[PDB]
Amino acid sequence: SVRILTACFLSLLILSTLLGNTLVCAAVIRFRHLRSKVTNFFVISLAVSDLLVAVLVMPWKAVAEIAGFWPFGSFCNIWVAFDIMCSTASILNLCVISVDRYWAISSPFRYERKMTPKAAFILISVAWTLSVLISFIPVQLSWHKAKDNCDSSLSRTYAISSSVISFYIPVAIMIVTYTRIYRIAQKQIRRIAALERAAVHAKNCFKRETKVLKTLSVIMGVFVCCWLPFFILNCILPFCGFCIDSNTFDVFVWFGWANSSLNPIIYAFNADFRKAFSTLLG
Amino acid sequence: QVQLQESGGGLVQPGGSLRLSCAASGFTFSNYKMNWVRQAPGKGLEWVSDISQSGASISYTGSVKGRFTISRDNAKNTLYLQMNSLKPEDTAVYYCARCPAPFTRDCFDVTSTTYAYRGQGTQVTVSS
Amino acid sequence: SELDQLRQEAEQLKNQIRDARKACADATLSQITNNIDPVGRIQMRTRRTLRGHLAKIYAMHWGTDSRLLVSASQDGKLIIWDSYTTNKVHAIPLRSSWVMTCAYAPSGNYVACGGLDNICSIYNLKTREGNVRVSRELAGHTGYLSCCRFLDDNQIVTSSGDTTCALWDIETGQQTTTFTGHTGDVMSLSLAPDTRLFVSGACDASAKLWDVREGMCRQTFTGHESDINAICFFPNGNAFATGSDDATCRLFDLRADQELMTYSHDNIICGITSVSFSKSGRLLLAGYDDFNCNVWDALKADRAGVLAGHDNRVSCLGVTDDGMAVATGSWDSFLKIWN
Amino acid sequence: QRNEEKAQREANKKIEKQLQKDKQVYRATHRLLLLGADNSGKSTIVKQMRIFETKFQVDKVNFHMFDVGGQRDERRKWIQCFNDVTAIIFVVDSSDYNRLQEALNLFKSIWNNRWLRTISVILFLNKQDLLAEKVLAGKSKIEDYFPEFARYTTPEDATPEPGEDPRVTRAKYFIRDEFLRISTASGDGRHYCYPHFTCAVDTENARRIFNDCRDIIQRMHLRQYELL
Amino acid sequence: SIAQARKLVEQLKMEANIDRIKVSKAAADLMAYCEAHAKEDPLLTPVPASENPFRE
Ligand SMILES: NCCc1ccc(O)c(O)c1
Repeated sequence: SVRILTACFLSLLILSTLLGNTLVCAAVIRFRHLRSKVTNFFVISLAVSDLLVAVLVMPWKAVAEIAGFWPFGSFCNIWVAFDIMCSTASILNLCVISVDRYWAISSPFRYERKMTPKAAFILISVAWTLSVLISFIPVQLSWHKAKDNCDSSLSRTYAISSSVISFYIPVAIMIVTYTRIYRIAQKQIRRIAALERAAVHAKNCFKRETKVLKTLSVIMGVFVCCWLPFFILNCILPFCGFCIDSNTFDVFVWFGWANSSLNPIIYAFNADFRKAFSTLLG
Repeated sequence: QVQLQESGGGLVQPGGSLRLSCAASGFTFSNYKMNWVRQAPGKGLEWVSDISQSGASISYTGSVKGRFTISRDNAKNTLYLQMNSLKPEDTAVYYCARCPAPFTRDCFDVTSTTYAYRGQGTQVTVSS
Repeated sequence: SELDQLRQEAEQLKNQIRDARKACADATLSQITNNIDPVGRIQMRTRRTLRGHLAKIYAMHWGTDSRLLVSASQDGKLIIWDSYTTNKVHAIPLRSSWVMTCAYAPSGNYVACGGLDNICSIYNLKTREGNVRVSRELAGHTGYLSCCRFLDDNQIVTSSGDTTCALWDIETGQQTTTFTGHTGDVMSLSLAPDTRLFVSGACDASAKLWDVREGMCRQTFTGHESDINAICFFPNGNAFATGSDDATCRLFDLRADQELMTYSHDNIICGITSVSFSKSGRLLLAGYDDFNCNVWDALKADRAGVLAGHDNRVSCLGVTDDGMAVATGSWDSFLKIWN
Repeated sequence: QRNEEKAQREANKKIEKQLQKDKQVYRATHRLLLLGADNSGKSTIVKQMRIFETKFQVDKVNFHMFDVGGQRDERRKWIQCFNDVTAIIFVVDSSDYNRLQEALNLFKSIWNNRWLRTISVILFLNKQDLLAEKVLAGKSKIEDYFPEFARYTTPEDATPEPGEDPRVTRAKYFIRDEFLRISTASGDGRHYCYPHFTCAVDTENARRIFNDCRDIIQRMHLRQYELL
Repeated sequence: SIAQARKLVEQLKMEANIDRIKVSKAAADLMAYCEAHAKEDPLLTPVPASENPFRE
C-alpha cells in the first residue's frame, strides 16, 4: 500500500517536472519573440537545468526507491555526479536570474547598455561551468566519498564545501538582491500612493504593498522551503553520522527536485509565456 | 455622409434661457462621445461640455458649470445643451462636435480651423 | 446673405446627388451574389519571416518582379528584402527616423520614402559608385507625407497631411500638379492599374477620385463614419475598397459613384489600418488594429479567413503583382509572408 | 549561379553586422516627444537645454527629444508615430487661466489614447513666476474659470518654497491636482504622470527628465515582474 | 468663407452632371472580372507546393 503510493507520487513528480520544463523549452524554441530578450535567456537556462535534473537524476532514484536495491551498479558513480551537477545548475541559475532582475531595477540605464547577449552567454557559461566542474571533477577523482546498494554519502569536507557554494552563496545573493528590490518597490509604492491620495483628496473636495510582499514571499519562500532542509542536513548529517535515517534524508532530498518541478510556473508565467503555452498545448 | 444640424438659439437677454438641439445624421449615435464647442467673436474655438457614450458621465467647463446641462437621447438621435441664466459673455456660435472615433474616450475636436465632424453653428446672442 | 444662399444651393446639390444615387440603386450586391458559392475557408500560413527591423514597421511595398520588397521602419531604416531567400539586398539609413510610407519604383531602379519631415526622398538603387544614396528630395508639403507611389522613374505622387496630394516631376523637383479639396488629412492613395487616375482616402471620412493629368477631383464618395486609413484599387480598375476607423470596410464603384458593400461584424470594434485585393479581386485582405488580418470575400461580405500571428497592430500589407503571396508588416517589427 | 547565391549571402552578412551596430545605438537612445501649446515654454526649454530635434546627454545617457512643429492642428493621426517613445513631455502654461482647459482636455485625450495607453507623461507646469504675479495681483481670479477652486484646500503633503504666499501654493497645487485627477482616474498602473513646477530660467530641466525617464523604466521593470 | 463656398458649389456642379450606371451592372461587372480570373489567383485556388517559391 505504501509502496504503490510512493510509486504513483514519484511518477507524478517526474512527469510534472518533465512536462513543465519541456513546455517552457518548447514555448521558447517555437516562438522567437520570447528568445529576443536576455532575462528570457536566463529563464531558458533554468528550464534546461531542471529538465536535466528530471531526465538524468530523478527516474533512477525513483526506481531504486521502489525496488529497494540499486540495479545499475557501475553507473551510480556517474549518477551521483549527475545529481551534484544538475541540482547545482538549478540553484546557481536561480541566483543568476535574481541578479539579472536586480540590474534591471537598480540601474535600468546601465543595464540596457552593458548587458549585451555576450554578457548573458558569459553568465550562463559561468553558472553551468561551475556546476560541471564542482560535480564531475571531484567525483571522477573519488574525492566525494569519505575515507546492491551504492553509497552516495558525500565526504565530510566535500559535503560542506560544495554545500556552502551551491546553496549558501546563491541563497545569500538571492536574499540580498530580493530585499533590495523590495526596498525599491516599497519606495515607488509610497510615492504613487502620495500622488493618488492627493488626487482623491481633491476629488472629495497598502494593497499593492501586499502584492509586492506576496510575490517576493512566494519566490524566495518556495526556494527556501523547498531546498533549505536538504542543505541543512547535508551540513549536519555527514558531519555527525540528533541524527536521522535514510528515509527522512531521502524525502528531504526529494524536496529539492520538487522545487525543480515548481520552477516553471514561478519563473515562466509572464503573459506572453501564458499565451505561448495556451497556443502550444491547446 | 456625416452631417450635424443644430437648432435653437436667438437673441436672449442676460439671465434668460435657451435650448440648443443638435440632431445627428449619418452614423451610429450611441458609440460616439459628444461635445459642445462654442466660439465667441474674436477668439479661437472653446470647448463647453461633453457627454459620454450613453449620458453616463458628463463634464463641464468651469464657466458654464452649474448653469447649462447636456442631455443625450439616442432614440431621437440627438443631444441638447439646455442653457439657463445666460450671461453677456455666453454670446457665441455653438458648434456641436463629435469625437472622431467610436468606442473610445479621447478626441481632439476643438481644432483651429477645420474639423470634419462638427456642425455649422447656431449663433446664440446675449445682450441687454 | 450670399453665404447662406450658397449653403442652400449646396444642400440642394446634396439632395440632387442623393436622388441621382438612389435612382441607380436598383439592386444590391448581395442580392446579385447570393447564388455564388462561397470561397470556403482560406487558411494561409507564414512561409517566411523577415526580421531585422529595430522598431515598428510602418509601410511596405512589393516590387514588380514579385520577389523584392521594401519596408520602412521608424528606427530610421529602409530595408530591401529578397523575399525568396529572406536575404537583405540593401539597408538604407534615413535622415529622419519618422518614416511613414515607402514605395518601390516599377522599374526597380529607385526607392522613395517620407514622413514627418514633410519630404519625399528618392534613392537610386542602380548607382554607379557602389552604394544607394539620396538622389532627389521633394519639398513643398506643409504636412506629413502619408503615402506615395511612383508612376515611372520621373513622376511620383504624394499624399500629405496638409490635406493635399501632389504629382511631382522627380528631376526638376517641382510639383507639376496639385490636388486640393480634401478637408482632413489625406492618409492613403492608390493609383489605378493604368496610371490615369488615382484615389485618396482622407480623415474627413471621404474618398476622392483624381484625374492625374488634369488635376481635378472627379468623384467624391462618402459613407464612412470616421477617418479612412487605407485604400487600394480593385484589379479591374473600376472599383476600390476603403477601410476606416469605424471598424468597417466599404467597396465603392467608380462608374456607379456610390458604396456597394460594407464588411463588418459586431465583435470587431477596431480600426482597419491597411487594405489590399488579391490578383483576381475575389479576396480582400484587411489589417485590423486588433493584431489580426481578416481575409474577406469581396463579393459575399462573409468573413472567410484570419491571419493571426502578430503581437501588435498590423500596420500594412500588400499582394504581389503575380498574386503568388501576400506580405504583412506590423508594429511588432516583423514582416511575414503568407501563402 | 551558386556564386551569386554566395555573393548574396555575404551581402546579407555585411548587412546584418551593420544592423547589429545600429541596433546597439538605437537600443540605447531614449526618444522623448515634446508636446504642448504655443505661448508656452516648450521652445524655451529646448533652447535652455541645448530644431524639430534635440540631442542631449545626462550621465553618459543620450536622449533625442522631438517636438513636431510644421503640422496642422489635427494631431489625432501623427501622434501614433510616438507610441513607443520613452515619455511624453507635456508643457503647460499655468499663467493662462482660460486656455488651461484646452491643456486639460489635450492631456486627457493623450492620456486615454488607445495607442499611448502605456506612454507616461512628464508634466511641466511652466511659467510659475507669472502665475505668482497674477495671484498676488488678484485681478484675474481662478474661481471665475474653475469654481472648484473656491472650496479647494491646499494638500497636507505640499512643500512650498521659502516665502511663497499660501495663495500661490494653493493655485499651483490646484493646477497640479487638476491634471493628477485625470491621470489617476484611469491609469491601470501601466503609466503615470510626473508633475513638476518649472520656470523659464530653470536650468536643471534636463536632470528632471533624466530622473523621471529612469523612474519610468524602473516602474516598467517592476510591473513586468508583477512586483508593483 | 466665401471662397470655400464658391469652391464647394463649383465642385458640386461638376460632380452633379456625371452619368451613373445601375448598381446591378456595376456588381455584375465585378462578378465577371472576379470569375474571369479565378483560376489564376493563387490565394484563392492554392498552387501545388512544387511551383510555390515560398514553400521550400
Ligand atoms: N541532490 C543534490 C545533492 C547535492 C548537490 C550538490 C551539492 O553541493 C551537494 O552537497 C549535494
